[PDB]
Amino acid sequence: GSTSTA
Repeated sequence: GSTSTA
C-alpha cells in the first residue's frame, strides 16, 4: 500500500 499527498 502507498499514500502520498502534496
